[PDB]
Amino acid sequence: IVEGSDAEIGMSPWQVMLFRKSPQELLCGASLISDRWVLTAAHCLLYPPWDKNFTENDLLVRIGKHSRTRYERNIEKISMLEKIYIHPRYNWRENLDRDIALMKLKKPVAFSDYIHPVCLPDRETAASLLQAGYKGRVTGWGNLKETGQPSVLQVVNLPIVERPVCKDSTRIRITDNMFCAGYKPDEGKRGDACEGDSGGPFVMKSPFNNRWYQMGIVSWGEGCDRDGKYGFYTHVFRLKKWIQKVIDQFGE
Amino acid sequence: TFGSGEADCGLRPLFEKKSLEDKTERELLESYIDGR
Amino acid sequence: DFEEIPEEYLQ
Ligand SMILES: NC(=[NH2+])c1ccc2nc(C(O)(O)c3nc4ccc(C(N)=[NH2+])cc4[nH]3)[nH]c2c1
Ligand code: NA
Ligand SMILES: [Zn+2]
Ligand SMILES: [Zn+2]
Ligand SMILES: [Zn+2]
Repeated sequence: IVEGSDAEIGMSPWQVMLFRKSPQELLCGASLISDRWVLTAAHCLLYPPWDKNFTENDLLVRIGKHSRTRYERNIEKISMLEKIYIHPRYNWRENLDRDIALMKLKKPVAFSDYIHPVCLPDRETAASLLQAGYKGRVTGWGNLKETGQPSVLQVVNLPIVERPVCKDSTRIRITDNMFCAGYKPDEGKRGDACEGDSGGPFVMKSPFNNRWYQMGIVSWGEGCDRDGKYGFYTHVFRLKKWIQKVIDQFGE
Repeated sequence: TFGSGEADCGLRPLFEKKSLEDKTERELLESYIDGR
Repeated sequence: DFEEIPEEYLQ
């Protein structure tokens, strides 16, 4: 995260860490949506252009963290994966369209003050909160600058941007399964996700029922915090039926 | 898990559950043209 | 950079 501050303990209890076994390195961010399901970005797992194709056995999931490099004994839980499911129409060839994936954990995890799932939005929440100008929050243990890694989880709150503007900032074709967020060069504020923060959540706090809903997943960007550019996020709600389907087809 | 989450989802043990706010949630709620 | 984690999580 660039131009974001350190998070507070138990501020994002649903933030998960995909960790590679060998070498032991941070891979991406992810979120806890139930006690057995984690939601992340598909390209954190499969991206043929760079020979990336991870399997169950190659990852670990660490929940309850704050620090990036320490094994926070008695505070974090480390789970294994039982199955990874990538959206069947994820487009890695052209624009990372439907960049979403679900991982089922071997055993359910227990919640604590540091581990808690986030809510997935419903048509009415999605429609009232995804408006331009509304802010969301992103978190992760990714780079602090494009070219510089944090010790603690970082957080940044960014405004959602009007689709025409998102479009007029890139040569990539934007679909309805993505939205972009960030401050205009003109708004005197900065922030963005960066490498290492992919797969993590963009969430909003419903002013109706005080709950936090995950509206987007960190998907892609052109660099990290460049002016005139933005970060693109997968539109969780537009792909929710897919979610529901794997969950009530493969478990809960 | 599904719609509006899981039941007990989105309410943080240290904040919402204790009626405590984190230092920047105000910004967010203030951007939805203010909340409360 | 990361700290060793309990062997039991690799297997
Ligand atoms: N080594 C890895 N585990 C890794 C995984 C995914 C990556 N994806 C990229 C990227 O380089 O494709 C990339 N993912 C991005 C996510 C957000 C933003 C942003 N909002 N600035 C930019 C991004 N760039 N590099 C990556 C490295
Ligand atoms: Na920008
Ligand atoms: Zn990425
Ligand atoms: Zn990048
Ligand atoms: Zn609870």
